[PDB]
Amino acid sequence: FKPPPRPDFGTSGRTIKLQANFFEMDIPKIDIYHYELDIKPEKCPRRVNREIVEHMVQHFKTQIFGDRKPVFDGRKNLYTAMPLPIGRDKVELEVTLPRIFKVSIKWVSCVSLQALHDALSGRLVPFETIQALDVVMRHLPSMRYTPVGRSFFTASSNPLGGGREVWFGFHQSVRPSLWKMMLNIDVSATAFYKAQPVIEFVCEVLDFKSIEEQQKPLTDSQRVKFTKEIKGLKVEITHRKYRVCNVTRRPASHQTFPLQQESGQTVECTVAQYFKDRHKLVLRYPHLPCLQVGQEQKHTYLPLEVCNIVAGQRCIKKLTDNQTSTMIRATARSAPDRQEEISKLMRSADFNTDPYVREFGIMVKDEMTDVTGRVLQPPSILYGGRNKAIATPVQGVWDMRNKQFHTGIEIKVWAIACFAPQRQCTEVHLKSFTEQLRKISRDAGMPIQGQPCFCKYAQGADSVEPMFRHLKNTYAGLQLVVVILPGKTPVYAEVKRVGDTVLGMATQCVQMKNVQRTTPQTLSNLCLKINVKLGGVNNILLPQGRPPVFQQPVIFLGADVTHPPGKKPSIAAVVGSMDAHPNRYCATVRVQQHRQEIIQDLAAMVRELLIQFYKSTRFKPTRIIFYRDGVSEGQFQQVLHHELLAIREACIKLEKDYQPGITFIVVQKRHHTRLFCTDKNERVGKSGNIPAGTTVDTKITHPTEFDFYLCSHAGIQGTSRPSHYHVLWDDNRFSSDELQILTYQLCHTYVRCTRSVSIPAPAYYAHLVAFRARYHLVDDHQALAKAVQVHQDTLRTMYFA
RNA sequence: UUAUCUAUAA
Ligand SMILES: [Mg+2]
Repeated sequence: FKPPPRPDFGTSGRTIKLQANFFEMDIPKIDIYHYELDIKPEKCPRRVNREIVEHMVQHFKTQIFGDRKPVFDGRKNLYTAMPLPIGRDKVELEVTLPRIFKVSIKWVSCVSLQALHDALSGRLVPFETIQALDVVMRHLPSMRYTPVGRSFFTASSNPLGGGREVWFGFHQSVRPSLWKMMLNIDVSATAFYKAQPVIEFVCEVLDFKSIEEQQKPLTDSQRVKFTKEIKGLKVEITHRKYRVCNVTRRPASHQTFPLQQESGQTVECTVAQYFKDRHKLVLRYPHLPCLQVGQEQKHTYLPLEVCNIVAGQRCIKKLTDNQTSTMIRATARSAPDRQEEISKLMRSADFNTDPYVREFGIMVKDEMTDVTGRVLQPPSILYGGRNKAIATPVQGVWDMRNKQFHTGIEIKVWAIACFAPQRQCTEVHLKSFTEQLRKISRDAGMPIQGQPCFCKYAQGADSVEPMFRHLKNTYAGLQLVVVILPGKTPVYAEVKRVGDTVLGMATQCVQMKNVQRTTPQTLSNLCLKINVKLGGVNNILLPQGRPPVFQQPVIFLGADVTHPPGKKPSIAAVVGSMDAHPNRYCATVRVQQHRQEIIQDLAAMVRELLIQFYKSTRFKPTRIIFYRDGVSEGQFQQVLHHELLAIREACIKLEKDYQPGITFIVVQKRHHTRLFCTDKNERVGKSGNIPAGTTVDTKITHPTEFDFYLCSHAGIQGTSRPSHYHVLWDDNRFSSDELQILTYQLCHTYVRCTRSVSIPAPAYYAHLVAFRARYHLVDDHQALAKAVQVHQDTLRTMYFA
């Protein structure tokens, strides 16, 4: 129900000077006065509400507001530094924008900043005081810029193509820490739609240099693709803003709507004819479809050539792989560069001269908060083979030179299925690919003996299943099927569907480009995946170098939900460790309500995993460590309540007497906390990021509760994101050190690479499982749940790697 | 689909 208090502060690891993008706030101990606004109409967007309030204050300066500078959240909440002269009697006013709005205002409450001050000093926090402050800090930026969630953006020019742009901006949030309010400031970038004529948008989306080419009506594929892009976007009439709900199938010349004549009789009129009569405009592109806008009942159709994409619309739909890359490149920058850009932003913002921030007596320090971090020692990684070598991670990285798998699978029989045309992937490549792959495999401790028992070409996803059917029936003890692919193909989804859910055969895909040109590291990394799919153990944590939680049987869980890019379900995935290393993880997966973050059927999934744990280890875990992927800030209270109880329920419906301690940990990567090295000698790599294993549980952390930051990974590009961990529940009474080290060591058990990853393997695996479930669904609730279900032989292994 | 990190999420 309520999160546990911080048990202690960590002492493990060597100290390191850090700077966080948290700026200390000096806040008065006054009382803010909270007024409620009811504006009619009641569903105008926040910007309209803000200008209504802006004009309202200036208009009623004489008798109401005077010299005061109130702040406003854009909805119903308005705050003042000192009380307005109306006591508590509601007041009805009328505001005029260039049209009329009835605005009532009644005093509702006071917000004590003193109540916050001591909430920051024991007294185990008022969310409403934090919200009031938040409204003060972001009142001026809300008028000045384009707000998006907790961020602000403006147009600077930076195209991603396909009618999209990169706008730069910043995140802003007011955050509690011990003995201070903090202002979290980070630079940000996000995708926006270009403000352009829809015609040009059609060109960029359909790759037209000129609308003049394509002088004919769109194909069906052209049309609906254009539909998916513009659908839901707002357009404006050059001639009034509208919401596009659909694109017509018919061209403007033949698309019709019911038009009532003066006789009262309605007749079907074409869009082209209507615009010719009513607006005296002859359509230049009548062969193109129309935009359906507003309520569908209204039959409102707009020609493309009279519409512009409305400025300031953030792109939410998934970017193409190239759009993503261009965005990554344009936004990525080293830790020092980011640290400087934040500084510039602080100078530029200049919060101390902000009238509203001044009005409420607030002050913001221009220096980044100094924080002492602790670089935890990494675990040793025990390999096997003849050598039994131990790897010592350096900078969150290690390798397999002169090392062999803990338990390497001795592969004897295996097949190859190449879906690339031999025109590009001749038998030359396959046999050299095989030769190089085996030498690396020999060295890896997972030796592939003998040439592949089977190697054929094939094409089309239509041929996967029968080809796979053939293989399992004709080759005894067939261990692996190496599939080769061209590029992005639906064959992949089919290969995984048949392989994971139907026949239960281990399949390893690889692209044609990688087939042609093989490097040892790429091959070695490919062997990492292959070995675990066949039930091998690449490596394990050094058993003696483990936290004491492993003293008694324990299961490690990872949970996450992947959401669709309407009417498609979200997919919940929960993985569970099946041994004491811990290496092997069993997956559970559930389809559920569209965009529901809460794992509905979690109790059944935990039950299932506890059974499998017992079946694998003959032990019932005395402790359940639950790493839950990040959740929306309101949803924390919702998630904790349903899912913590679901976990308890699983234990009880298993046995009345079964009651293991649960540790519920939310792991967040989606925040804007950035940590920088104070001393340049501590910078790692070209990106100059903090070293792997850096842990912060002081200064910027929660005043009462048990949370910490842990940057477990090496920062390769841009600025690192230290994963935030928040313990919402802990029966096991973990110390700070043991939990932090446990978490850090679990980040070294990720089998797809010999590096410490940014989150613990369980959480990462959960994401892989949920993501793999999408591909299983590519081909009605009963059917979907079934299509997601994995083959029971496959369920043993980590097929998702 | 070798892999981590990385910016979003009328
Ligand atoms: Mg998630």
